[PDB]
Amino acid sequence: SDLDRLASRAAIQDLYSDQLIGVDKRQEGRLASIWWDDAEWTIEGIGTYKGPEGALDLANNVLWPMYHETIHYGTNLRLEFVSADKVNGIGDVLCLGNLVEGNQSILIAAVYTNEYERRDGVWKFSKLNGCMNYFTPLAGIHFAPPGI
Amino acid sequence: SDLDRLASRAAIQDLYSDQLIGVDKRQEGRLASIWWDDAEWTIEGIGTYKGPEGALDLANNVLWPMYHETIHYGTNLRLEFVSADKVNGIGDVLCLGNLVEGNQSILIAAVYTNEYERRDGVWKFSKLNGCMNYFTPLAGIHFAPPGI
Amino acid sequence: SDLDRLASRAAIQDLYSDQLIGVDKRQEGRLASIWWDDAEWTIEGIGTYKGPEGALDLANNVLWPMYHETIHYGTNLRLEFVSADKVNGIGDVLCLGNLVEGNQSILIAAVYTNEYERRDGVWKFSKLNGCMNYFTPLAGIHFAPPGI
Repeated sequence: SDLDRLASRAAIQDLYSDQLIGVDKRQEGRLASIWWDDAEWTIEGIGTYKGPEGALDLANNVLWPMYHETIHYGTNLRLEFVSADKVNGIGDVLCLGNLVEGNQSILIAAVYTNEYERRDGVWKFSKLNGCMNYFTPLAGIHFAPPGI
Repeated sequence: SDLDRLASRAAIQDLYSDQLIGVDKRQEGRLASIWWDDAEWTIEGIGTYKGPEGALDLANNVLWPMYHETIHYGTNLRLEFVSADKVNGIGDVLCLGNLVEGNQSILIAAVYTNEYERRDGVWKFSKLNGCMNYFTPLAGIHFAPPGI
Repeated sequence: SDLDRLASRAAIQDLYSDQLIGVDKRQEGRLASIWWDDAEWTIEGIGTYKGPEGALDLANNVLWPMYHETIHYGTNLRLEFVSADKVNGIGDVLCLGNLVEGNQSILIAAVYTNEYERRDGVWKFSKLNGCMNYFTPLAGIHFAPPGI
């Protein structure tokens, strides 16, 4: 469980990246496969959804229909092993995006508070808790592609 | 190839960081040593350059002469092993900088699509593909050092 | 020292994250436990402080009383092993925050230049050197929580 330790770390960094990538590239597959069935994704000011079912439900009915596109930058994944099978973790995340509402470009700073769990040697999200530290629409800036 | 796996991961995260660092700190050495000779660096809206030769050619003739300075923030490196010797990968990258043109401060959000390859136990870039999601000059902000 | 290598890497990424987290979540514990006693934290334009004593002294007497809150995004941690016991490293870091002064929202781009050292199999900061590349107060933006 010292090699095994490094292995878990890897496993989870991919899970964390995959949470983010699956929201930005809107990939249902990637996104649904990271949650244990009793997992809870909570986003402050939205609500709690449970399981991959609920994860996909939030993606399709709230997140994706709210923003033309988003990009989440995830850093500082700081893990703490409670047992070789349960991990808690923080990440700071920066997100840029265009709201459908008013066609607005906005900046979210968030802190994600996580819980990971192993079952049959396989690692998945137990709980993800999103907390928005900053929500700031940018006055005289609109994020656009290079061809406008 | 389970320890060997973690090793490759490390190897590549350094390659990815080195791509970025070598553009921001303008270090020819660091930058030239990460490309296999038949590698292609493609940056949408600029062109494709092949090999370390071409990598250094773009650095000196387009990138560096265009910006007074840049800083690239690289996150979410998500690897997929196709064989113990070929890897595909995404990273989201945030870049801040001053264009020589109009002395403008600008923000690029990019997505990099990568291909890594091992030869004689050593890892290098096979293909890097840059795609700019956001190109936004900032209206009333100029990034400056603290001493202005 | 090939498994041992990957282990050190992990050890330090946590140290690096912990530097940042302990400044943003203002956690004295987390912050004090990462410095060898003869370590130097230098922040250009502020000064040098040495040891955990000095680290906590800067936190409580300069950093924390200057900003209502900060969030540091740390990426590109690029390590170089000088011996299996001394490492040098760069990281690029992005920081957002509200200054108490004028209740201003500002953006710091920094480059951190680090030195790590092992003693009795345990890894700690030897030297951290902060250099601010950008210090830019944002004209018509104030970072706020979502409830304002």
